[PDB]
Amino acid sequence: MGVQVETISPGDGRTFPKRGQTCVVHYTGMLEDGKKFDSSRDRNKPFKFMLGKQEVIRGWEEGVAQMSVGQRAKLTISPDYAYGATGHPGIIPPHATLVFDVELLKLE
Repeated sequence: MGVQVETISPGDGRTFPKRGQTCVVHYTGMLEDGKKFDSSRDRNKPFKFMLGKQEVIRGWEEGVAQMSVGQRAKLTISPDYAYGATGHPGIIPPHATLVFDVELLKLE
């Protein structure tokens, strides 16, 4: 499958990221069993990426583009939109479905 976006808290419902904009997000990344492997919240510093430059997994590019500013959403991402068959040794196993809790704080 692709990426599924499920709302946790609504945003403004009007402002969606366009290609080339910088998205400022807080996120927590979990394996499908619920094990956390990465979180900007634990570092207390938001994560920024430019939409359309493939600095993040494909599931993020397509998923965050469906969020409005201020929204918190749960992204469920199949391995082809993620780290695939290879995964990431010792962090992400092969063929891993990933779950992301993502809050879109602002656009720059």
